Amino acid sequence: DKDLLKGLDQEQANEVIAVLQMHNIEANKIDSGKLGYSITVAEPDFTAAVYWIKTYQLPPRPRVEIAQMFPADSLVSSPRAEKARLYSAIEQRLEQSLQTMEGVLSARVHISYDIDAGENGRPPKPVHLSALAVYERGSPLAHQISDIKRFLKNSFADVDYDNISVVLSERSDAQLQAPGTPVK
Amino acid sequence: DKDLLKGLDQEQANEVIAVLQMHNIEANKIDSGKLGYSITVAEPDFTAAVYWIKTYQLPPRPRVEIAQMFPADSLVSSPRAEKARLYSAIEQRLEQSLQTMEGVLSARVHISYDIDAGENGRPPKPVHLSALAVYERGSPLAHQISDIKRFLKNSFADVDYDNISVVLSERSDAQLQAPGTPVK
Amino acid sequence: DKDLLKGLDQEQANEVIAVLQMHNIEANKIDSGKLGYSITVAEPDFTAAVYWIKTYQLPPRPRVEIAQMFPADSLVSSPRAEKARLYSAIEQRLEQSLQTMEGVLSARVHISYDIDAGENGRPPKPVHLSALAVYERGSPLAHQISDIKRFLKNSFADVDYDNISVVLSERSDAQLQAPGTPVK
Amino acid sequence: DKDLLKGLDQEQANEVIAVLQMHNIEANKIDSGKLGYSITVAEPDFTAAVYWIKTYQLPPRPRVEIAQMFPADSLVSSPRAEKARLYSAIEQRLEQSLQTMEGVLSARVHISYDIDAGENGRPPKPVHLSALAVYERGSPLAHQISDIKRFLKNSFADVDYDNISVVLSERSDAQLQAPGTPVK
Amino acid sequence: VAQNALVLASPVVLVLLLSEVFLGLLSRFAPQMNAFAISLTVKSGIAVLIMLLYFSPVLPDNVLRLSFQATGLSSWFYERG
Amino acid sequence: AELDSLLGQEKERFQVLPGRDKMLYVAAQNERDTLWARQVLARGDYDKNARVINENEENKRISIWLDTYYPQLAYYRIHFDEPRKPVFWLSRQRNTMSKKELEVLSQKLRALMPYADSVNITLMDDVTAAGQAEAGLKQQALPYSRRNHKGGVTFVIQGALDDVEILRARQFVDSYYRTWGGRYVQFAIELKDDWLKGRSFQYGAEGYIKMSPGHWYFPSPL
Amino acid sequence: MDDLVFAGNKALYLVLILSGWPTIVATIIGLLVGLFQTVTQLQEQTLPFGIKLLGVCLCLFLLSGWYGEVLLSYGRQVIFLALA
Repeated sequence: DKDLLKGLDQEQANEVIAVLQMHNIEANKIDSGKLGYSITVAEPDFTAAVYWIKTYQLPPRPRVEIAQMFPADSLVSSPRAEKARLYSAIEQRLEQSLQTMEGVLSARVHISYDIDAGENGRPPKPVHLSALAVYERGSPLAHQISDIKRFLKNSFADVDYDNISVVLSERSDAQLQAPGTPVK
Repeated sequence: DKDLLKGLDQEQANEVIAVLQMHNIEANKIDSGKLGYSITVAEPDFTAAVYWIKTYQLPPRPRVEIAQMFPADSLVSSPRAEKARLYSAIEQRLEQSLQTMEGVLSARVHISYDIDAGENGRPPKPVHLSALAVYERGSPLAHQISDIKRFLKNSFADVDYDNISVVLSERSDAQLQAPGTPVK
Repeated sequence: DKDLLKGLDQEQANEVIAVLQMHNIEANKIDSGKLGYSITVAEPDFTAAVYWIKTYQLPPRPRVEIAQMFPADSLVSSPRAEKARLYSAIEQRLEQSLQTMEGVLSARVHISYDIDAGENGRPPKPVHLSALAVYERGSPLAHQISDIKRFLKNSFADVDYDNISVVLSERSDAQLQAPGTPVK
Repeated sequence: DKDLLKGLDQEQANEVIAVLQMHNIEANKIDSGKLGYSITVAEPDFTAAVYWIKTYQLPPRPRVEIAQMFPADSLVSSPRAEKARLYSAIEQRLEQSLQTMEGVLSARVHISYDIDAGENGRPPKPVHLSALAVYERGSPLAHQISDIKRFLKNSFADVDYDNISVVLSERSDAQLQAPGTPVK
Repeated sequence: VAQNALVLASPVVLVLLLSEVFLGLLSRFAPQMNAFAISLTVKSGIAVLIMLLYFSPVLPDNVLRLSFQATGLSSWFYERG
Repeated sequence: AELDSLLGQEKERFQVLPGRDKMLYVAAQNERDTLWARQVLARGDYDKNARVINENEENKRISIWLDTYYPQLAYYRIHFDEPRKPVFWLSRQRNTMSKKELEVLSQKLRALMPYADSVNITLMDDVTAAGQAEAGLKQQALPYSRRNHKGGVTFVIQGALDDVEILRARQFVDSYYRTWGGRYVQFAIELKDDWLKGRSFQYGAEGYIKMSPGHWYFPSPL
Repeated sequence: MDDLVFAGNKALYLVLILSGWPTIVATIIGLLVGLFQTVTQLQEQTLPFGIKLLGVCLCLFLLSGWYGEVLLSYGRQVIFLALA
């Protein structure tokens, strides 16, 4: 009956359904053509559904990348604007290459940006890395912590094993069953 | 049938209802299409609703980023506005990567900005980090403070373990029941 | 039906009713379309309502930021005019991040403006901070003054614990009952 | 027939059906001409399909190359923007030349990029490699490490065996039976 | 140094040159203007004004960037015995 | 209808226990499934009284009663593996309650939980609680330091640990905590910057002397 | 560092305004006489210099009591930056 979000995109709409089914409320996705999607719920679940909107920050923002704020369309391009677009394509490709490993569902990698070392006589600093991962359950996740450190080590110039910090976890309990319709 | 806010939009209207529902009053959200949403309440609940607007300062302003004050569409860009455009995009990227840990619903991270050292003979200063987090309740949140400092250290050039401060808290109790209509 | 204000805004109208309802008088909000809102009271409560207009300096003028005097669309900006736009954007972002703590209803953060340290060959001075907050009634507000100071401690280069001042106070008593219409 | 996704192209749709069939559910790939493809599932399968969409981060993003950030249609190209387009074409050739070995099904190769040598007089550093692979199962994959590091060694100027890291794994178990339609 | 000369003198020579042919199209629209004489009076104010916009944030950092540093001393010399 | 059909498809994750005060208790197992069943009673499709109980939150609920009516009591943990006959692990070497005094406690603990039939009181040793804590902290080979005093022990793990020494530690603390609870023994995981993970010596005239465990640490340049 | 570009900017500011009023009077009478040369058929080349000469020097005559003052203020205040 009552609406709570409208005008969403495709990937913003699919996130709202997947959160509410975890909390035992059933919603409906209706397409509206060029005005994006819209999401409706029933009558008694409306008070609780807004509470989960505020905590989970729906609708989700589009994910931000570092190459968005330094566009290549500018006819001038400083060297601080070239290393930042060079780092930002390496830190998405190593994460996307990490998804082809054994048992990884998601990952996110961050690289240290160094731009002001070449302008003066100062030597360049060492480079640091960090990574997250969520593993499928049933895995001995104490023995899978040394292959990500070995693969990420000599993918760069010269790192140590203290500069690499990987912290990973097992996946959550699966949500598979239907919520159930509130009858009155 | 007494309005208190009209001309709103999509993200503000779903936050005012979730705050007022905490304080036991019902509400009806009336959309107006091009003019945005509108919110009406009942007549006995109007004297209390005006009081809860002034404390929570509704409607909420849109959230400000540092890269909004230095747009890339200018014809020229100072070097101070280029390191500020680099640092203000990583500050949003760490927020979307911290929400994929186990139990964190929301978080906010801050980085220390440096301006004067890049131009003069003075060496660059140390880097300081500070993070906030809201955890899912039922978690032993005294042991959750060590993976984040382990994650936050070597995501940068040169930080130490005592320049990072984590302050975290479990989320509040859930609100699932309806406010109730005032009978007279 | 004597009117006392007209041509008001939407944000201007919910604050005046919050003031008058504290002093046991009831006002009516009238929409006039493009000309703004208007507020009328009864006849015997007109002498008292004029007294409360002078005290609260009503209606409230909108809040001012330092980056409103220095717009981003200026065709030439001195380096004196970029760090003033930079510190004013950090304290607008720091204020929204403090509002996501446990118990905070409102907050305001000020930064010390030391921008003339670059004129001479001297190293720059320290940076000083001062914050205000209004907490929910029932909280042990003595233990929550060392947490906001710890979170604010390493958001800059190097501050001390005696350059920060936190002045906080519990909120006022709630006003929930209706004022009551007079009879003649 | 609850609709899950619409507007995908050819290569995005074949990955969605290959993931859902691992979890005992089937889909229908309906063509729509110019509007790409669309994927619909039944109603009891709708709750489960939205769980595996968020976890596997479907739909997949298109894979990124470093040569996309530096286009060859610019007027002038810096030497920094030439070794990035040179190093990006060898590593696309190195993983297609790895598929003509025996046993291998997929591969991903990463090169360490030189950044500071374009503007400085410092001699360049040693180049580090890292590779991933998927082997057809049953193979003695212990004796298979000595051929790829030997092949990868003298494809550059001067590397050593402690700077090459190969982390490989056998493919997952085969899926050969149909899911089965859910009758209810 | 020449390719560092042309790109540093890049933005001010394009506006002065485009203004002249824009003035030249008005001399084709009004024949006895003698826009060559008018070109000398107006260009010295224009050629200095556009470079004031990027004088502050752009010139003095290229000065420190272009200072030759000691690390490049290996590439210009070698001893012979 | 009935409540055990108003839940999900599988009748395997919940358990409906009948109460003595004409209520119907629902026994979940974790926090995520608690809001799945609390949403049902909140939307109001049930004409009778019902409550959703939980192992994590009713072990903390009847400790608020315990530190008002029974101060200076030595106890560890309440286990709800069989929710009609719970087991109360009481301490032997720190209590003075007699046999007649434990029986008033078995009835006064019965009155707070109306669904149960009888509470079984058993006695654990205070020295087998620290033997399992020392052997598990030594099986993972972690540098630590024990500080014995009267009425509780504490284990402190400092130093610049790597990413491996945190995952085996964080998987171990919550599995000892599920058995005993954080009333007697408390862990003190903390990250500071010294490659000497916890230990500290002073050097003079004969060799090295092991200093006392203190709060101050030398920060490491290396 | 910040004062050097700041001294340079007002130095670059002063040359824009002091050549401002002589050049704009030498502009508009170079165009208003040219449009007169179109509506009245006049093909002499050395016309506009005679109007342009007395037009700027009167503006210099009327503003020579103004020109020296902004220079004496700027030159005096830069030496205070030089020593202290």
